[PDB]
Amino acid sequence: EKTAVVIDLGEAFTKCGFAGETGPRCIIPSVIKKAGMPKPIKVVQYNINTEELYSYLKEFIHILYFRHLLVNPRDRRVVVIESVLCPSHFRETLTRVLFKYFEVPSVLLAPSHLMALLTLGINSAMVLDCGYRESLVLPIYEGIPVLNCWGALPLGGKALHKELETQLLEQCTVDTGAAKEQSLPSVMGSIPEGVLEDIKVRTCFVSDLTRGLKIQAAKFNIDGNTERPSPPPNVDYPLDGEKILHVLGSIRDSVVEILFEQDNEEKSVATLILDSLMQCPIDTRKQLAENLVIIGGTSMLPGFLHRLLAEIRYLVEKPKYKKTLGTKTFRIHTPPAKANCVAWLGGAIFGALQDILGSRSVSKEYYNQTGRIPDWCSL
Amino acid sequence: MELGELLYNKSEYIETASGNKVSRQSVLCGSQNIVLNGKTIVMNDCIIRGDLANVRVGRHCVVKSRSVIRPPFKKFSKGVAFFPLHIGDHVFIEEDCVVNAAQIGSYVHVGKNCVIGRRCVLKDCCKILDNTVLPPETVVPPFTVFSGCPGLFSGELPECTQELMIDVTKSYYQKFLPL
Amino acid sequence: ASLLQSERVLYLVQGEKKVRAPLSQLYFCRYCSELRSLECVSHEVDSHYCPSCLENMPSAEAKLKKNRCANCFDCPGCMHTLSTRATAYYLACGFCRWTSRDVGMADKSVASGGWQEPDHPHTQRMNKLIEYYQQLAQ
Amino acid sequence: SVKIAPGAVVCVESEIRGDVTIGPRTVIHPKARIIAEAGPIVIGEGNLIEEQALIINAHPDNITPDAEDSEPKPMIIGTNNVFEVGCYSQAMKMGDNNVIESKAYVGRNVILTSGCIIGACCNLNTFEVIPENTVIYGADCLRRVQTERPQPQTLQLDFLMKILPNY
Ligand SMILES: Nc1ncnc2c1ncn2[C@@H]1O[C@H](COP(=O)(O)OP(=O)(O)O)[C@@H](O)[C@H]1O
Ligand SMILES: [Zn+2]
Ligand SMILES: [Zn+2]
Repeated sequence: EKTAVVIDLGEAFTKCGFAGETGPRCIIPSVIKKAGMPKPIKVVQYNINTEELYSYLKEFIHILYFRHLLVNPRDRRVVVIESVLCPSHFRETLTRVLFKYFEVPSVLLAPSHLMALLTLGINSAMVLDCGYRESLVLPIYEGIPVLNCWGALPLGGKALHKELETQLLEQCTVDTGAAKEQSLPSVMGSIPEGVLEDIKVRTCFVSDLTRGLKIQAAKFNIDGNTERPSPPPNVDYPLDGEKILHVLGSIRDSVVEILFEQDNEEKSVATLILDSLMQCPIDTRKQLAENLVIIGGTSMLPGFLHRLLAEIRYLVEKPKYKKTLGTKTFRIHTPPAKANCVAWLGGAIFGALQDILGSRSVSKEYYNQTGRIPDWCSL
Repeated sequence: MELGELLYNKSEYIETASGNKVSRQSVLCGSQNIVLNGKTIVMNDCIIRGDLANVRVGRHCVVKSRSVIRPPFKKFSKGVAFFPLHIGDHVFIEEDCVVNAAQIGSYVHVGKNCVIGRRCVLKDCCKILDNTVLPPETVVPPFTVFSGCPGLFSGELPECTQELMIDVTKSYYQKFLPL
Repeated sequence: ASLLQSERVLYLVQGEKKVRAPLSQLYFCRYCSELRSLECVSHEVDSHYCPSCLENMPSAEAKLKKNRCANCFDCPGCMHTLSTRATAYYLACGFCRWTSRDVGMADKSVASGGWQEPDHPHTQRMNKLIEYYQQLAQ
Repeated sequence: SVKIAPGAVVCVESEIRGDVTIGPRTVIHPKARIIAEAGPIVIGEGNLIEEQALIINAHPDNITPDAEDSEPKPMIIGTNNVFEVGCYSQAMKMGDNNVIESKAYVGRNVILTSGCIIGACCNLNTFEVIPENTVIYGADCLRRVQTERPQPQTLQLDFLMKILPNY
């Protein structure tokens, strides 16, 4: 047998490499540069025609299997990591591309949350997945994902990128280099997603709960006269060479707060753990609480893990969660690989198990016969 | 334009000798060391300096206007000297292009206003796109396209370059006639 | 190919999937009678090579070395092939003036042999987990 | 109006205009475009110029304000300075030990220091003094990086003394 390849198709970035390795070999933006198109189209797009999606995935998988990885597709197996409740037609297409065009031996559709649990070694743990599109949580108890007690909110990368763009356009101060030393607002109508992502990573950080709670009430201005903490210094960011955008200190520590803002509904990235944990079985409560896992690149943002764990323990004392989750000890697990590449590492650890892989995985001979991929929906 | 090469009428003033046509406008300071064995074209306002050179060019070589081919200086501890470059067979240097390259391979299409760095080797059957910067001491494999300010692998070329490029340079030469 | 606009007049392929492609890109199948596209045809892997120091490596050596050249290096700041400069060797880029001295990697006495990448921090924990799951899978 | 200096291997075939002031050990390559429109072109020793290099002192043509009384704006250039292929330059004051790359458009009022390099095919029209020993790379973005040590180019210049004769 040969070392099975691991792919993990995401909206922002795709993880690729081989099984039984310390981390992924290639990690790249999930896009393709088609002739005529100035900006490259995104390879994973939900709610489009199958033929157009088929062509994009055919183009992308080709780049992964030749330019990034150097190996024959037909020779060795595949371990496709994809999140639970991934759209039906997308997963059906992705398999149909691998089985028909590339003619792979067998694909294994592992849920990202159960794979993240294997990397630690613990059999039972709560898993939060703060991705690009949606920040999803799914309790895993001793190998069994509990779909009953699922939770998701659109407070990921996409929702954060959009919030940054909005704030920058309000307090817009750019030095074009054409008598634009004076503050010039909205010279460009929209900012490209590639720039916004680079600003987010380098400039913006996650504030402490004490400082963050003041920032929330400050921008609200709820019958108070200038009750904001002192912001960090303003950082100057180059746009397309000559144009120098002066990023305000307030924007850096306020953009993140949309994730941890209550917004009346009581629906934050913090609340989603406690909302799910309260809905879980009474016996499983204390085991899941003690074993928390924080995967996804959105949680890589500096000082996110401290704010989350703090915001949890504050929301615990709130009267809604005070009865059930009152006297619970919330402890976070530190996975071996980085927060972005926890999902991938599980699939590699699973891919190294040649004996179990072949049995669990769906063979091409079965797919060609039936034409029915197994899912958590009815058969 | 749609596969077919288009007409280009040259003026009376041009040095036509043994097939090799060289525009009189285009200075080539150092005529001794530079050598053009085949039926080469050098368009107006182009430079081929003899700064301790040995500039050998192809059978059907083409260099469009405002374009420079200068040899690079090798930073050697023994002795600092200008390395003699060798342009390959059927080489197409595009307009306004800068070339400080040592050993340019055969059957290559160098793009418009693209700066190739010092001591840069190019292997046969490659293509550099327009508005691109190849840094000093870089190599580009066959059936490749290098682009961007970094100057890195963009993709692969069509399989039939060796056969196709012959038609292009020979057609341009044949189509390029006096008025 | 590009100078003359080959991407204008296109030829059609017969089969399941119909595609409009230039004749320059397409391939003729001699075994039968039907020209097929780069898309339609299946791709294989023959040989691996480094784009800087053109050295044909075997398939077995690539798997051990993780599809990389030992001698050649690419700069991290910008993406370009680095060059060894002496004073006793330091690694420097031509495009950007990023050096190996900047990050604080010590100069090596031997040219190529000395340079190395540090071992992965969670490599020991990795093998222990594989062997546990391997026994458990068995 | 020419102040030719001995030791400097300025080639006669290169084009020169206006009230020039030539340096001690400068080496000008052929088809190097130097003009002294308003004020003089002051050249430091070892300031070699390669290929196309548009060095003009035409601030009266650029703006034409009819201000600053006389406004000579004398073009001061430093020592050991490499002007590469196709690089446009127009700097009233320019420091020593700086190497602009090929096809580099330098601004109308940009002051260069030591150990500083402009990116190849990169244009900078905006007026802004360059920090001490920092390099710019790429056209798409500037992406400024501070160098460890300044780079000298003396050996190159010294060897041209031997070549230029009989050319
Ligand atoms: N190392 C990092 N540091 C900070 N932010 C990151 C990092 N890596 C990714 N991100 C951000 O977090 C997001 C993570 O998305 P990712 O988990 O890769 O995608 P998906 O959820 O589709 O699998 C990216 O879109 C990016 O904005
Ligand atoms: Zn190599
Ligand atoms: Zn670099």
